[PDB]
Amino acid sequence: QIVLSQSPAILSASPGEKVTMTCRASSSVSYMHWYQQKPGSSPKPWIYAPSNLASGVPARFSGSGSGTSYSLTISRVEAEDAATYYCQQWSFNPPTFGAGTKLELKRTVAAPSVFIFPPSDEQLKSGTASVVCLLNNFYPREAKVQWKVDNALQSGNSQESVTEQDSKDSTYSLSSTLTLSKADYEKHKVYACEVTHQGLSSPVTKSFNRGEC
Amino acid sequence: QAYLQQSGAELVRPGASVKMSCKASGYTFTSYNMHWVKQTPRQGLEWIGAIYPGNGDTSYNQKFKGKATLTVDKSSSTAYMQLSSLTSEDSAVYFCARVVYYSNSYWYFDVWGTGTTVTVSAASTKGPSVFPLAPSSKSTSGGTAALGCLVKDYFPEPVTVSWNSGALTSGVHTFPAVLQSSGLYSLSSVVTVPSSSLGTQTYICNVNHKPSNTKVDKKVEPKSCD
Amino acid sequence: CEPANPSEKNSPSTQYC
Repeated sequence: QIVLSQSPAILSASPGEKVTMTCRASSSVSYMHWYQQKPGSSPKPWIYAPSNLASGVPARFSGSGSGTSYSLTISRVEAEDAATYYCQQWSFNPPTFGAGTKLELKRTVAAPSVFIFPPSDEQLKSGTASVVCLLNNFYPREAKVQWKVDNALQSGNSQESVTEQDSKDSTYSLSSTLTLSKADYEKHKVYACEVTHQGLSSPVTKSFNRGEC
Repeated sequence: QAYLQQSGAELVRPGASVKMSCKASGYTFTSYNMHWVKQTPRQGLEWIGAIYPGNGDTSYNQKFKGKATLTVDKSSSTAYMQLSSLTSEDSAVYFCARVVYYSNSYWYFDVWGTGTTVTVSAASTKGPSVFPLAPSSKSTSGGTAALGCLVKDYFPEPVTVSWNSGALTSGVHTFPAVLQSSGLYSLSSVVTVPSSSLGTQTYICNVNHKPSNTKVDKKVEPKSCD
Repeated sequence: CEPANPSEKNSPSTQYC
């Protein structure tokens, strides 16, 4: 078993930049292979034989190397290139894959659009209250969301979810969801969500009073 | 036209057994040989084995011994993998793949299956509740309202949220599910729309949780917060 | 030494191995 190791783990790349990832092997390998994988779908044949491009792959993708040292390289980075790239060898049985190089696109700074959503009336009937804060199409990923309940900061009662880097723009979206018992929820008035992000000229608070609409 | 279709997703119980399909079309089955790759957040992509449907000849990765056999059918153009004695170590996506020993000068994974996600646990199937995330004033900025659907307390993965019935795809974000304290999953699917539309255009989110066999369609009714 | 493609498993180089 040849252990294949990739560098870097995360490649930050601005649009239009020339970047390069490397695949290193435990022993000599005859040829190198590369896949592009976007979360949710199967790995896509990208490079077959260190040099050759699988069908469909743009010629901005280039590839090189011999012995144990190989390099996939993108001459001008594009938005749709955001994916994880895995190298793979056939030489030694069993065929083994790199741990992958994740290409992250460093687009310009975009501030999220921020929205808060009160618990629906149907959920309250069921005895639970979920308030959700939405941060839309922002870059970079680093975003800080902070729940205030009647001005008291909250902790331990929310979970965040982040989408993957978008194909067209290079933004993320995130949801922070606060869960309270129907009873605890009615013990308070002001439910507020406060976002800090590099694109916002200042931290933003979206709030509401319970039962106003 | 050379598709490699695989089964969607499976719930398996701890220390049980599972057979997953991998059917082929667009090429002579027996003239190419079939592989099986495991994917997990950790340990990444791991080859498991292969089989040549010209006879049923195999080959097995040591790491998956006593748990990964590759049987092959009659001319239903299909390969199979059975996993046995499943621990929560086996929760994974399982790809099947086809090899052409020659595209230029090397053996090479040409086309891939969609991947069968396996969840190992003894927990009972459960259908989600669907709650509206209502658009209003708090959802409007520069003539765009956000709205959504909260898909709550279900097990196992996955669900699928389409809006209006695939008629609304632009600007949709279906968030990855997150495991709650309860052992049950939750997600939100949101979308942005012209706020001038809210009053004329109807927004319905179609929720399908195949495991529990439950479909729900929720009309997301806007609110008037002036 | 078994090849990865069991189509190559016959005896093209496995026999010699």
